[PDB]
Amino acid sequence: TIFEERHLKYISQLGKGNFGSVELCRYDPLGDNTGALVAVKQLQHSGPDQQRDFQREIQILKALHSDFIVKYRGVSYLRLVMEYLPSGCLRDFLQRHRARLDASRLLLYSSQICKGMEYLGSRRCVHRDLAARNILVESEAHVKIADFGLAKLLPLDKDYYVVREPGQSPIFWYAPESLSDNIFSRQSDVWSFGVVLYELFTYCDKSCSPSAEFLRMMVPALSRLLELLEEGQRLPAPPACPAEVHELMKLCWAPSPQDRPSFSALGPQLDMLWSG
Ligand SMILES: C[C@H](NC(=O)c1c[nH]c2ncc(C3CC3)nc12)C(C)(C)C
Ligand SMILES: NC(=O)Nc1ccccc1
Repeated sequence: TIFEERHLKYISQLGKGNFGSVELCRYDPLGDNTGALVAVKQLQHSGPDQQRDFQREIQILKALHSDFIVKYRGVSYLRLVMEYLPSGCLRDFLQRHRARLDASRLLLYSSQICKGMEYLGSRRCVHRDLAARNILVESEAHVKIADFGLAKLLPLDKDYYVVREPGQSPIFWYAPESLSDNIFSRQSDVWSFGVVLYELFTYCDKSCSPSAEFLRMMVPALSRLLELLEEGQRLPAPPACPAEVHELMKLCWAPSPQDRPSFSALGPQLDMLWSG
């Protein structure tokens, strides 16, 4: 669980976001290039706010044990060591393998993401940044939730979180209560999950992406988006989307957070659709 920095060999950049980077490294204590590959997250900001957030991120991921959550491996002293999943993010996987993945497969991914989120909720963890770009592909038939950089643990007596600073994620995954009042909860995660369902069933095609649809539907973008959503406007059924899948999307997009189904309620429904 403790990795020596001298043994972590830099290979390439895997991603960035906020004030951290993820690097592909080889953990190579023999120094002969035979060591295993790992993904390593580090900060680039000395600011105590970020460092405290990163410390919290590590504690959260360390305590998460799920087949559907990216595996914590350890730390180096400053760096968070995780498993490396070469298939990359689901967003890119969907775009690339579009012609191989049928509706059953998409429903399988949906079910696995749902189960991870059900576990996350059981730990009082709000993810806050659920999106296909933050889901990793373990194999053809196995996805895992990643990117816990914005994740928060809910106090025992409170089921929601209010953030001071404005969000920095693409605005089309945010629940209306997050857009308007910076309110995040397990139910705003459900809203975002609705958008993930949309991404899955569009195969993250750019031309019908959440952004592309908003520019079509048409004063600040965030205010406009809030208005559209308040009016009851929603993303359209993806091309060839099963009706039942689209219905579940719309339920995830219930305007009031209390009217959205829970992940535990969504799970059996997705399993039923996958079997059917
Ligand atoms: C860069 C982040 N990646 C990670 O934290 C990762 C943890 N293990 C990984 N394995 C592969 C990848 C390829 C997609 C680059 N990313 C990660 C994010 C979740 C946003 C894709
Ligand atoms: N949840 C949802 O429907 N979001 C949305 C609506 C219109 C345009 C872009 C995104």
